[PDB]
Amino acid sequence: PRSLKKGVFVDDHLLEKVLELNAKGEKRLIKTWSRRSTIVPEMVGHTIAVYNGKQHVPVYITENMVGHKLGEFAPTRTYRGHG
Amino acid sequence: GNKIHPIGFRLGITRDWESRWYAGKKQYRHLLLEDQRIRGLLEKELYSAGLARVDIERAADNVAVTVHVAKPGVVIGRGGERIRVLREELAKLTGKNVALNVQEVQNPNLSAPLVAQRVAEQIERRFAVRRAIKQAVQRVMESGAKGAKVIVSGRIGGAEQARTEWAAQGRVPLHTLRANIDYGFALARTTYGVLGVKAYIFLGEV
Amino acid sequence: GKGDRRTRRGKIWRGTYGKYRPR
Amino acid sequence: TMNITSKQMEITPAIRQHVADRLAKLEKWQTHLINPHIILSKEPQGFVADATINTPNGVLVASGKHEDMYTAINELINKLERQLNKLQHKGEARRAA
Amino acid sequence: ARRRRAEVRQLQPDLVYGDVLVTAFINKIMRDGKKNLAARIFYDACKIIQEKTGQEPLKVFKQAVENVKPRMEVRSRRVGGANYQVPMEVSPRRQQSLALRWLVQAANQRPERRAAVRIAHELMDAAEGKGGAVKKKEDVERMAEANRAYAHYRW
Amino acid sequence: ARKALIEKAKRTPKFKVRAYTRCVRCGRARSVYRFFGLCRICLRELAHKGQLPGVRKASW
RNA sequence: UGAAACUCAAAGGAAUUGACGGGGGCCCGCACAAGCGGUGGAGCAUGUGGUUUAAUUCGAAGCAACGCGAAGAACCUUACCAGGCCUUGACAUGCUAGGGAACCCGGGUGAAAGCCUGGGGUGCCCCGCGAGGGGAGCCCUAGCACAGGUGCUGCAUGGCCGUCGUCAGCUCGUGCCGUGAGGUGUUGGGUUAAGUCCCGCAACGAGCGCAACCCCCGCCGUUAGUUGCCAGCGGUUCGGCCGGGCACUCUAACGGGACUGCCCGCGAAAGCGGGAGGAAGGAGGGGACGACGUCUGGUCAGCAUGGCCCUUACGGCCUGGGCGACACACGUGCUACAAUGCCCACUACAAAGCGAUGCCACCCGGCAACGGGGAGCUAAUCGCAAAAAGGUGGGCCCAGUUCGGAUUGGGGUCUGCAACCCGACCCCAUGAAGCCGGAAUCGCUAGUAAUCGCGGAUCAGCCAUGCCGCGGUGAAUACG
Ligand SMILES: [Mg+2]
Ligand SMILES: [Mg+2]
Ligand SMILES: [Mg+2]
Ligand SMILES: [Mg+2]
Ligand SMILES: [Mg+2]
Ligand SMILES: [Mg+2]
Ligand SMILES: [Mg+2]
Ligand SMILES: [Mg+2]
Ligand SMILES: [Mg+2]
Ligand SMILES: [Mg+2]
Ligand SMILES: [Mg+2]
Ligand SMILES: [Mg+2]
Ligand SMILES: [Mg+2]
Ligand SMILES: [Mg+2]
Ligand SMILES: [Mg+2]
Ligand SMILES: [Mg+2]
Ligand SMILES: [Mg+2]
Ligand SMILES: [Mg+2]
Ligand SMILES: [Mg+2]
Ligand SMILES: [Mg+2]
Ligand SMILES: [Mg+2]
Ligand SMILES: [Mg+2]
Ligand SMILES: [Mg+2]
Ligand SMILES: [Mg+2]
Ligand SMILES: [Mg+2]
Ligand SMILES: [Mg+2]
Ligand SMILES: [Mg+2]
Ligand SMILES: [Mg+2]
Ligand SMILES: [Mg+2]
Ligand SMILES: [Mg+2]
Ligand SMILES: [Mg+2]
Ligand SMILES: [Mg+2]
Ligand SMILES: [Mg+2]
Ligand SMILES: [Mg+2]
Ligand SMILES: [Mg+2]
Ligand SMILES: [Mg+2]
Ligand SMILES: [Mg+2]
Ligand SMILES: [Mg+2]
Ligand SMILES: [Mg+2]
Ligand SMILES: [Mg+2]
Ligand SMILES: [Mg+2]
Ligand SMILES: [Mg+2]
Ligand SMILES: [Mg+2]
Ligand SMILES: [Mg+2]
Ligand SMILES: [Mg+2]
Ligand SMILES: [Mg+2]
Ligand SMILES: [Mg+2]
Ligand SMILES: [Mg+2]
Ligand SMILES: [Mg+2]
Ligand SMILES: [Mg+2]
Ligand SMILES: [Mg+2]
Ligand SMILES: [Mg+2]
Ligand SMILES: [Mg+2]
Ligand SMILES: [Mg+2]
Ligand SMILES: [Mg+2]
Ligand SMILES: [Mg+2]
Ligand SMILES: [Mg+2]
Ligand SMILES: [Mg+2]
Ligand SMILES: [Mg+2]
Ligand SMILES: [Mg+2]
Ligand SMILES: [Mg+2]
Ligand SMILES: [Mg+2]
Ligand SMILES: [Mg+2]
Ligand SMILES: [Mg+2]
Ligand SMILES: [Mg+2]
Ligand SMILES: [Mg+2]
Ligand SMILES: [Mg+2]
Ligand SMILES: [Mg+2]
Ligand SMILES: [Mg+2]
Ligand SMILES: [Mg+2]
Ligand SMILES: [Mg+2]
Ligand SMILES: [Mg+2]
Ligand SMILES: [Mg+2]
Ligand SMILES: [Zn+2]
Repeated sequence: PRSLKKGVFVDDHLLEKVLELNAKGEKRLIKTWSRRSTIVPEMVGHTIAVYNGKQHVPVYITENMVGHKLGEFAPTRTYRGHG
Repeated sequence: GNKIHPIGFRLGITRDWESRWYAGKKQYRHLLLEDQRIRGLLEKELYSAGLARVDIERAADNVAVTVHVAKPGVVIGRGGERIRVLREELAKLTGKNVALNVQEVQNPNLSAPLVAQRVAEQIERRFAVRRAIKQAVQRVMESGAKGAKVIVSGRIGGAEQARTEWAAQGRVPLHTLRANIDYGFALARTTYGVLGVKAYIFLGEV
Repeated sequence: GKGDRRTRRGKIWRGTYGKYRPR
Repeated sequence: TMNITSKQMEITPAIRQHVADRLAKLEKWQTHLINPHIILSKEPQGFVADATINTPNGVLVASGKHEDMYTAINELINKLERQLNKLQHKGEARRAA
Repeated sequence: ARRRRAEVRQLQPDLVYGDVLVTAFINKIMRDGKKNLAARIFYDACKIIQEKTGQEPLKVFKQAVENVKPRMEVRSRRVGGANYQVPMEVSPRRQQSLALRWLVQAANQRPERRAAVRIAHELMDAAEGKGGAVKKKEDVERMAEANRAYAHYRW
Repeated sequence: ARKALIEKAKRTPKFKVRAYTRCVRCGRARSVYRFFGLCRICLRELAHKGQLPGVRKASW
């Protein structure tokens, strides 16, 4: 994974909106294309809509899913099985 | 689909490179690009003159372009009119000291690229391709060549079924390294499509 | 052999280094 | 098992199954059909059905051609049978002397 | 091949006994072109057979070879509508190759855990006339005699 | 999608990763030699002509 | 004895050139045989068929498609999908009219693109002490032509390639034979790797192929002597380091050398068999080189190109997704199933290459990946660099193991704007299948196979176990 010497990566344009909502009190839905952004402690309790290439998937962030990436919760392939 | 290019096969044996210089790893590409652009411009402008070979030389910030041609006059102009016009068009592109020479092609009918272009011109003029090819070869042999072979491929005469027509005389030993064979290619654009023209002239073996 | 990273031979085949093949 | 390729064409599972029932005629000869491979294709003239099959006594290679994709397949089968029957019986010819 | 009868490679005599036959055996032991390994195994074996039975290893080895040489073999030939196992005499070149081949193969079917040891012991049994190597030879011969009736089909 | 692409490859990008070599002659994105700026096909085409200095058919 | 209806555009004779034959003769090729190692089974990597999908772009199709185009898909690439946008347009040549040109720097909105906008000084030749007046240097704005299309057709094509096949062949001129297709030559006897050469012959020549001319390797010489070498004499910090020298090794340019030339033998000859000399012998080994043509072979997606089709979109920009999906099926490979083996520790011996936001000595932090210091090298100087098998010692003791290293958990490193999908590497733990593989099937005839490692192109990084090279060690067998 990403070097610890470097940052904990959030796209700033995603993060900024989080803190904005935190101040005034949360929350509206946040449509983002930032799959690469880490879920960050400030984001918990929000519901962020993560674009998977097609649809924006509503993801309610929790205490368990902090360390992860946003993409991990909006799967990019439809697979219901074979035959 | 087989035969090796008869010139590349003879580089540094019977035939010499057209861009003669040295350049290091950091530079080679950029010189080469400029070299080709020089050929790009000149190939368009000097076509009517009878362009056969375009030699290029380089030292340091200065370059010498030697143009071989059947009609030296069409290059030079009236007392140097076009010849001067060239250096300016040239060193604008080059951006450096671009020496432009001209030199005679003693026998255009022994110059393979010339023979090739002539036949290509003839078949864009809707001439009889087979009659043409026999003629071309007849010209080249009369001019003294030890052998000749000329080939035209495509929708010949406009036919829907592509075909290849060739004719040859004397010797054309494409397998012999020490045999000097000038080679040339010419593209003939017609209303029904592209024809390819190949000319082989066997000047002699070394 | 050559497929095991935790061995000298494996690190050679793979062209890397580490505890099991130091430089 | 058996592979079918539809070159620059779309076909259905139905059509694929049809081919399998058609190749099935070769089972007559009670010999192993090893990796049979059918290639369906469209020329301007009609369809083309190609096949390469190996058996303990040789390979079968045949091409069938016809405006009707099914006939093209049927002629492919006909050519394959004739080959398989030769492969299976040519050895018997010279039992004497 | 089709044009001419190929040339038998003349081997270089081995460093320790000066023997082309030993060299040949070494190569047959040799896996993956590790001839140093191959050389040791034989020479180690040569040491072992001396310890177990004090004689000349070279004498043992050579005796073991002469014991595994098939003098007669069967080679198939499909005559008419049947494949007959035709009895044939083995050329001395081929006798050698088969002998050295079976020696190593039978050696490496043995249960003891080190190659030098297996190579040692098999050479000891084959010298005395026992072991899977000689069993191969005996069998090949028996097949040939068994089909003596087809010895007129010989080419 | 071609000429737009031989163009977009020229302009410097938003991030230096997105840069990639195209064949300066034919616009090919694949098998582009750094040393010449050319693809494997053009590399062969010019070399056979003798318009690559020092380059020759290699035989050993 | 002997019709017709109906139906077909032929049915036929002979001969010609092919092709074919479970017809014949004679030959050749790792074609079989003789061998040695694999594939098909396992796990995994990779391409493909399918199936799935919003999309899983596209081509390649028996041999000759399938680690092929792809010599580097996270974004880019990218041609597909979804969504957000642009309209002479990312790009060419124009002609016209407004702005100021030209170039840089920020602000807002936005995922970004884009839309919005606030900055700031244009040379010229010019009336210029003066407002003011351009021209075209280049941009901007509105037009109209036009651009642009990896949209279709490789069955309209050029180019280049694959294949039969490095096979020994394919023909022409004139003469002769035949009403004619066409034959002859080119067949025949001998010979060769070869339509190679010899002899004969209604044929006599010629051409394209064969061979040779070119490259590498093997012996030797000449010319050169550093950044390469060190035989001998001096120093020798204890290292060709210093003096010195270029002998030797080498390096790299030019030559010599092998021609069946020489003897024995058989030959009508061409040649074949054997011998010597020689580093090399009968093409010395390998390479480059591929006839007329075939496969209506391959490629309109490398490029070009006829024609058809798209034009606020079948063009163009961006963000994200996909090309990496997974009931299955096949092709190519990697690693294996172990003792001729595995593991540790110490110790030897290469070649060809590559390297200035590059290769990195050496130092220090870290078990490590790596990080921070830092010298050298436009590199026969310095660096990648250690080659590995091997050698010497020690452990393992026949067990699904100290074989095997898949799968998964956890912790880190580095590249990169960014490693969720979807990177490589390190470390801890986990420790699968697999006990040598059915029908079937591949490679190789000698420095070959097998086995061992090293480099390079592409390349930020890498999914390379691929490809192209390089040397180390080094077989088995060929009756036919
Ligand atoms: Mg292990
Ligand atoms: Mg199938
Ligand atoms: Mg498809
Ligand atoms: Mg289908
Ligand atoms: Mg076919
Ligand atoms: Mg039937
Ligand atoms: Mg039949
Ligand atoms: Mg054996
Ligand atoms: Mg046995
Ligand atoms: Mg007994
Ligand atoms: Mg598009
Ligand atoms: Mg294009
Ligand atoms: Mg890139
Ligand atoms: Mg590129
Ligand atoms: Mg009638
Ligand atoms: Mg007849
Ligand atoms: Mg026959
Ligand atoms: Mg073979
Ligand atoms: Mg075999
Ligand atoms: Mg076998
Ligand atoms: Mg293997
Ligand atoms: Mg297997
Ligand atoms: Mg397998
Ligand atoms: Mg595909
Ligand atoms: Mg598909
Ligand atoms: Mg496809
Ligand atoms: Mg296409
Ligand atoms: Mg790749
Ligand atoms: Mg993409
Ligand atoms: Mg994109
Ligand atoms: Mg074609
Ligand atoms: Mg073509
Ligand atoms: Mg096609
Ligand atoms: Mg007659
Ligand atoms: Mg007549
Ligand atoms: Mg004739
Ligand atoms: Mg004639
Ligand atoms: Mg002929
Ligand atoms: Mg003939
Ligand atoms: Mg003859
Ligand atoms: Mg030959
Ligand atoms: Mg000849
Ligand atoms: Mg004759
Ligand atoms: Mg050398
Ligand atoms: Mg000297
Ligand atoms: Mg001879
Ligand atoms: Mg040749
Ligand atoms: Mg086709
Ligand atoms: Mg195109
Ligand atoms: Mg087109
Ligand atoms: Mg028209
Ligand atoms: Mg994108
Ligand atoms: Mg992607
Ligand atoms: Mg793919
Ligand atoms: Mg299936
Ligand atoms: Mg399977
Ligand atoms: Mg692999
Ligand atoms: Mg496999
Ligand atoms: Mg066991
Ligand atoms: Mg276990
Ligand atoms: Mg088990
Ligand atoms: Mg274990
Ligand atoms: Mg993990
Ligand atoms: Mg990734
Ligand atoms: Mg096996
Ligand atoms: Mg094994
Ligand atoms: Mg079998
Ligand atoms: Mg061979
Ligand atoms: Mg091994
Ligand atoms: Mg490597
Ligand atoms: Mg590199
Ligand atoms: Mg790389
Ligand atoms: Mg992976
Ligand atoms: Zn190109």
